Parts: sequence; structure tokens; C-alpha cells
Amino acid sequence: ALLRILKETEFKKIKVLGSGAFGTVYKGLWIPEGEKVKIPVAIKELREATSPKANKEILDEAYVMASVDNPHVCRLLGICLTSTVQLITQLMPFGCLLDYVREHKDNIGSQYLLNWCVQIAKGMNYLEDRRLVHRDLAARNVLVKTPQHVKITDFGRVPIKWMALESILHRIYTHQSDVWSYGVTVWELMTFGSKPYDGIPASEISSILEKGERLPQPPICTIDVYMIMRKCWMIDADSRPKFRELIIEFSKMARDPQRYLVIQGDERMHLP
Ligand SMILES: O=C(Nc1nccs1)[C@@H](c1ncn2c1CCC2)N1Cc2c(cc(C#Cc3ccc(CN4CCC(CO)CC4)cc3)cc2C(F)(F)F)C1=O
Repeated sequence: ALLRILKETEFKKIKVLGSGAFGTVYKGLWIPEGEKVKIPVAIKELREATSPKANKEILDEAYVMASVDNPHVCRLLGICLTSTVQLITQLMPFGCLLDYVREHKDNIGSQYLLNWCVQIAKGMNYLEDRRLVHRDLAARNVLVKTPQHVKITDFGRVPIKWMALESILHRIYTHQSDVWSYGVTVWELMTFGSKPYDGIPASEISSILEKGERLPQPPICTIDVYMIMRKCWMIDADSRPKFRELIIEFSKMARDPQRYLVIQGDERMHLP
């Protein structure tokens, strides 16, 4: 739809959820003016976003973030402009998928893991169709609406260990560098939220990658799943899968989960 211009009296902050590079995120409640319905919302308030030039840049960008319309992409619902900038979306009450997998890894099954892979590829496919490059896809930027329903967020306008080699060496970002980060995102899921390249400093990653090293095979992953991941991390960006292809391939596996991921016995052995 469109970006609603919200009045500060329309919504209240309830709790601080976090704070990042951009600002502070709060849980809140939004009662649309006129309406009787009360919508739980997440509200991000930017730090020092007060310059005229950035104010216009932010508004222009916000219009585009409010224009996405897909079940697996978070949409910006509105903005509130006062002394500060506040960005409002619907609250995803289960929080981010990275945290969710770390919390629930003792009970997460193969059907859920592979469906999350499908859903993220579907929302990434939609952004590709909208000509929107993500630049920071990671399990921490996938939110959980319900255990069965995830949505991508914080896309649009340095996470070295998620970044395609070209992005690291040349600052090139395209849909194909998004495909690489997708591969790393999937690895995070299949490892139940392990940290990629753990203990290796960021400063070394381009070298390791140039030498041709890559994240290892997650123990529950069958070879065909690991192949998809390996394919996302080829040097030649045009050799990597396309999001449309990833939808098909993971959809096929989701039809037969137990064939493609094996989650059995000693879960201490499910870690890379
Ligand atoms: O809203 C967001 N997350 C939320 N989570 C919960 C509630 S809202 C995410 C988000 N990205 C995609 N989507 C969402 C929500 C739904 C889809 N966003 C959109 C978003 C964010 C940031 C800014 C910003 C900023 C900014 C720019 C310049 C300076 C000052 N200076 C500083 C120094 C600099 C020199 O480096 C020059 C510029 C300051 C700030 C803008 C927007 C957008 F697109 F709305 F206009 C951001 O994070």
C-alpha cells in the first residue's frame, strides 16, 4: 500500500527490544486514528536523523519500504516525524529467526528448516522482482511471525562473514551477492544458529575465500542440501543459483524432509 504518516499520539512505546547501528527498537501499540483496532508494532527510532538532506533521503527510501507486498517480506507500515524519525512495522512477536533457532534447537525438525529456506527464497525472489537488493541478508534479519511463517527485513539501502567475495573486495552488491548471503543464512539454520567462520578474524575472510575455503557441511545436511549452499558461494556471481531456482529446489526437498536432512540421536553431534 502506502506509507502512513503517523501522529505521535497514535502509538505508545512499551518496552525496549534492542538497539543497532541505526537506532533503538521498541515494542509498542498502535491504535490507528479513527479505528478501534489496536496493532502491536515494532518502532525504530533513528539516532541523530535530523539533517534536512538525510530527512529527505529517509522519506524517499521509506516510500519504497512501504511498497513491498509479499507474505515473506516485512513491509514498513508508517513513519512518525517529530524531533526524531520513528519507523513502524507490525510486531513479529517471536523475534528473529537466529534467536528462535538457538532457543528451540532441541525440538526443531527437518520440515521446519526446509520450509524456512523456501520462504526466505520466496521473499528474496520478490525483492529481486522489485529490483531491491538486500545487502545484509542473515538469519538475524529474518523475523518469525509464527514458527510456520518467517519474513525478511532490514533490506534496501560490515558483515564480512555473510558477504560475497566481490562485495568484500570490490563493494559490488547485486541480487547475486544476495544469493551468497542466502547460502550463509541457510548454513546458520542447518547448524542451529552457529556463527560462520567462528574464531577466524574478519580481516582474513577474503584470503580464505580466495584460497577456495568455505563453510563446512552441517552434520544434519545430506549432500544434496550442502551442494545448494556450495553453489551460492561460487566466485563467479553468474554461476550461483537464482532465487527462483532456490524456491524450486528447496520446495522439492520440503516434500520429503527426512530424505534431505537427518536429525537423529545425539544432538551434541549436530554441531559443525
Ligand atoms: O525500519 C526498519 N526496521 C524496523 N524494525 C522495527 C521497526 S522499523 C528497516 C527496514 N528495512 C526494510 N524494511 C524495514 C522495516 C520493514 C521493511 N529500516 C528502514 C530504514 C532504516 C534506516 C533508515 C535510515 C537512516 C539514516 C540516514 C542518515 C543518517 C545520518 N547520517 C549518519 C552518518 C552518515 C555517514 O556514514 C551520513 C548519514 C542517519 C540515519 C531509513 C530507513 C527507511 F528505508 F525506511 F527509510 C531501517 O533500519
